[PDB]
Amino acid sequence: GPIRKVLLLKEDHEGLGISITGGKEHGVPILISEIHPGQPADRCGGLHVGDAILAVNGVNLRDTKHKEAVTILSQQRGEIEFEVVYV
Amino acid sequence: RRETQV
Ligand SMILES: *c1cc(O)c(O)cc1N(C)N=O
Repeated sequence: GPIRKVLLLKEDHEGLGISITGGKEHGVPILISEIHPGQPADRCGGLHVGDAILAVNGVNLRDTKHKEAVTILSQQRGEIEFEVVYV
Repeated sequence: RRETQV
């Protein structure tokens, strides 16, 4: 698919509201596997199960291990831009 | 399967 950039707005106490799979060690991109009702990804829309997360706020996640990606994603605050493509 | 909630 075409690359999209999608903004999420996250209150400081909440998570992004997604589950992810994949990563470098798995030979596949970081993939959104779940979108959690009522949480930022769900409320803002634009993200979907099956989207690959290529980058977040300018951090390239295309070659990061799963855990590295989790950590980077968990550190993001406030207004967060995802670069995604539907694979 | 590796899956993480964030
Ligand atoms: C997230 C959630 C929400 O209710 C609105 O109106 C807008 C967002 N976004 C996309 N913030 O950037």
